[PDB]
Amino acid sequence: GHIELASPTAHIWFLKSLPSRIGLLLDMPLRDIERVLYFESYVVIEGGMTNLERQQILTEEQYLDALEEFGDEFDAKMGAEAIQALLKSMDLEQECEQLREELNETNSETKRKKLTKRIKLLEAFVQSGNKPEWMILTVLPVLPPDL
Amino acid sequence: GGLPRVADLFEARRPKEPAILAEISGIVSFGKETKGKRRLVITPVDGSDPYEEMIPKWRQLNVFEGERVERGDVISDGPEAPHDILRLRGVHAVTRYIVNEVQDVYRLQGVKINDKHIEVIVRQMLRKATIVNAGSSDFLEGEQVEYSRVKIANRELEANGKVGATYSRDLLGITKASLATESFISAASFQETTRVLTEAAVAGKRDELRGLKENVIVGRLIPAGTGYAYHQDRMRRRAAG
Amino acid sequence: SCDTDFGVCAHCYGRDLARGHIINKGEAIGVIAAQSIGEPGTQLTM
Amino acid sequence: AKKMVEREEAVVWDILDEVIREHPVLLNRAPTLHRLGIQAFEPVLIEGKAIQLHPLVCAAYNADFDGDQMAVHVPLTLEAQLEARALMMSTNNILSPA
Amino acid sequence: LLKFLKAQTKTEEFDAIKIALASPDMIRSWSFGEVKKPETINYRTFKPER
Amino acid sequence: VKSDDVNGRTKMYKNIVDGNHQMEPGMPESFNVLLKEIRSLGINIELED
Amino acid sequence: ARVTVQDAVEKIGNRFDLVLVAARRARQMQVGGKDPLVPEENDKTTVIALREIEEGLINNQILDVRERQEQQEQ
RNA sequence: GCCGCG
DNA sequence: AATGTGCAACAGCATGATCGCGGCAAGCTGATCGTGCAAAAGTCGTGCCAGC
Ligand SMILES: [Mg+2]
Ligand SMILES: [Zn+2]
Repeated sequence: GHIELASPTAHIWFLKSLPSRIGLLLDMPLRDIERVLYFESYVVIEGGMTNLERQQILTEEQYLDALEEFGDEFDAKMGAEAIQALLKSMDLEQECEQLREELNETNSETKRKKLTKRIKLLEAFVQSGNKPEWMILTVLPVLPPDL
Repeated sequence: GGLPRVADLFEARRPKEPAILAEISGIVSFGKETKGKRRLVITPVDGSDPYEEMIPKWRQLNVFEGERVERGDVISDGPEAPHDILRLRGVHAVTRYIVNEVQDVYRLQGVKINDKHIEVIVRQMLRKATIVNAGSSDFLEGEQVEYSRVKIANRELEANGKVGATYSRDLLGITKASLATESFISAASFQETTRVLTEAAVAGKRDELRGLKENVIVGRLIPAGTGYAYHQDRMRRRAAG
Repeated sequence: SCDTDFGVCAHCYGRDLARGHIINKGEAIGVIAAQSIGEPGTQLTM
Repeated sequence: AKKMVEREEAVVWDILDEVIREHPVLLNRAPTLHRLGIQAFEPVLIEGKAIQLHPLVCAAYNADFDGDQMAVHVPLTLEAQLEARALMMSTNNILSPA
Repeated sequence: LLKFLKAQTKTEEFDAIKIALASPDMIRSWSFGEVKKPETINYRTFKPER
Repeated sequence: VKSDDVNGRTKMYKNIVDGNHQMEPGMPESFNVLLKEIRSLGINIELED
Repeated sequence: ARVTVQDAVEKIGNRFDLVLVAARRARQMQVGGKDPLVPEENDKTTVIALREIEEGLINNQILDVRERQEQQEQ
């Protein structure tokens, strides 16, 4: 059996563990994703015409200022649908190549370990055939009654 | 002392004050521009490629002169971590260290245990070498020595011998050596299962049921003892198709 | 230093202490070693 | 057969004595520290309620007779019987493998 | 369509168990239905709910 | 056979009463339960061939 | 009765293989279609097969040749 | 949850 | 001579801390309303023929 959630939700298994898989896949700290996943702050996507970045952690007041100034072109949302949208748009091979070039061009011990961890995770995802959009779960299974 | 030390030895924990070691030729260098940071920066040229070490000056320096200090020498007094022993003095040196220090705990009380049973445990702590050269699809990552040995054997056999990449062996405690094995069914039944399944689920790996706990869990014949003979028959059929 | 893959040579490992002869192929020596090291400890004065 | 065993006639006792003949059962003590903590013995039927243990093996079990209890398991297979007879018998493990 | 055994054939040869993330379509594939009502058992007839 | 194999129990009992002393092992129910518990998470685990 | 299985162990030396050989022989004698080659002292099939191995008249190779002979006969 | 047994 | 970068110390959080066995009570405690209507299903008071 199964449950249709009618609203995307995140998997605590991967979101909340010390080497957060989704957190370092997004290359952003755990606190920002935790705040956006519980509707404390928004996150924007695209908006190239406006000054907003690709991964802004703009809050409600910043959102009001943006919609008063920028108006349109601000695709900002808060729910797990936000992580949906920003995870589907991510390109695996291009990001892996860009990060590999960044790691090989600049030598620094502090960033080298994080870069290698990110490369390892990305390569594992592209090789296993999984889709990173599957971290969060749209449909939730249920156990058999006799168990 | 005591025997929160057979635990302390097997996990290979770094002690409070490790003793520093040196390299091939320890010429007199003292310290150049010893500022308020770690002073007495020793820079032995050793002909080429000098090694710059930093000491916080809170620990005395032993060898004032050169005396042609070789690798593994005691630059400063103190207990030695097993990791330093393995990196510099060799694999046989760390085995004699752990065996002698563990047996000291048992001998002092009056317990007889053969040295064979400690070298077996140490052998399971000396897996997973770190690769430092490339060309064989590996570059600066920790892989099992068994896989590193077979990769070298095939690469050396072929004409392109230079592809074979040397490694730097690594030492892991018992609690960290068991959780990192290639079978995810094992190491999920012993310590943190939330972390082990999460990294196995993402990587999409398989177990292949090669050990003892994997076969015990699924109710098959273990590959040891009277079940060893049966497991060999299955292996040859798999290779033959 | 047995250098064999996924196991240990019957010659690199000595004779099994339980019986006088050399060890036979297929004897699970890891569990035996772990039990031998861990059977004491209840008599180590910590 | 079930009713006859329930009523436990004398012939049931004779047949029980017959099936016990060369069927080793294996005993273990609670803190099975090493592998000598579980050993296979040939049973001898006794009139009582307490298991009788050979004194010599006690040092292997770390067992004293001051309220200790032991568990009995029956290896109900041909292969298991040969394994108990040729690997777990008290006459097989004389030296400690440590 | 008789003389069928399903418990015996339920045991199939296997080796090398594998693990990976579960896609939503695969989750639908496992399921034999969708639950919408939370009720566990009713007492009017002592039967599982629809 | 002794504990978890649901059909192994009955087969072993019938073999003993017959006088066969044959194992005919199988698949422990505990591992099927564990597979269902893992699958009830967001994780897919299966038996490959 | 075999109190100790040392003789069978030196006859075919593994301490692990004679369990399999004796299990096969005991199965042959217990399921049916075979009779002991050693006098029977009302023992079980287990120690009977062990005695047969100890006497040196049963091992893996000759068991295989007897199986082949039976197959060729039919 | 408590108590005891080796 | 003012400035940016990499390294190290301190705080917070995750994890695990023996194996069997026996006996006794108390919790184990546990509910989403009504809705008011067709639509269906069932039921009851009544009359029917067939057997003695
Ligand atoms: Mg006692
Ligand atoms: Zn060897």
